[PDB]
Amino acid sequence: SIGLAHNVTILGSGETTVVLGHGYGTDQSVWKLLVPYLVDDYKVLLYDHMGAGTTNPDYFDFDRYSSLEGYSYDLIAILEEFQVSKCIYVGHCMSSMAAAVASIFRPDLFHKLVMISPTPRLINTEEYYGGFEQKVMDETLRSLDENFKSLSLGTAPLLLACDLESAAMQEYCRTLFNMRPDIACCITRMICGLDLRPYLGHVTVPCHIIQSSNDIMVPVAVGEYLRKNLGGPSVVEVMPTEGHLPHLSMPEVTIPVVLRHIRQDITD
Repeated sequence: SIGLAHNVTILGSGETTVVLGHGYGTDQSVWKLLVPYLVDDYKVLLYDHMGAGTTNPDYFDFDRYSSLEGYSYDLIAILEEFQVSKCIYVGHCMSSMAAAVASIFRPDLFHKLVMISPTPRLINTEEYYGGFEQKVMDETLRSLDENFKSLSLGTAPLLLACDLESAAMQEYCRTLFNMRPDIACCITRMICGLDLRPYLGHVTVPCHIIQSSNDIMVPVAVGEYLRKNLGGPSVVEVMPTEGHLPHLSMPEVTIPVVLRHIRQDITD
């Protein structure tokens, strides 16, 4: 079953289901500090996206997972398998964008989207600043495969905004390097090539955008942009955190913020 292949875990109890979708380089273990604050009030569904190191490499389709849509379609199937409707979806980076795309096709499945550090496009254009220049990205990606570990280690302290020897770093690297190398490179290239901007106006479910004040992968203005271009109601909350995985590195600040967005609707 697709849910078995995605390591679906179900906990808690309640009329409303919260779905937790981890971001690049992590797995559902990233949510371990949030869960205790949900278990008494909600049913919670956790899953691993295909290609996480905890998933079977034989199920990784390099054609489907070279664009984000494959993840969105897979998300729908998982929610259907466990008969999940009008969920509160909480995602980090790519998973939040995957859910946003999914919600265009199946708005019935989503009550709201809570999005940690989302970005619809990394590469800069004349009109849009994503934080990365095409010609530099082209050089970096040309030698990505042979340099995956060294490039990833070398950048991770600034990506996470924490020291190379920190507990948060050790945890991130544990899951990042759990991915099979070819799979990791495929997912990395997919993220680097994202352009979800054409979808945004067609997203109508409520979106809660949670950002760090400084994130090398998400310029702070991307949050304000998300608000201006999403088709439904949205809220933007910039936190006094640094780093792209503030739920991992700064949970004392980030968990209370995430909880507020889960618990409090901006509609009805």
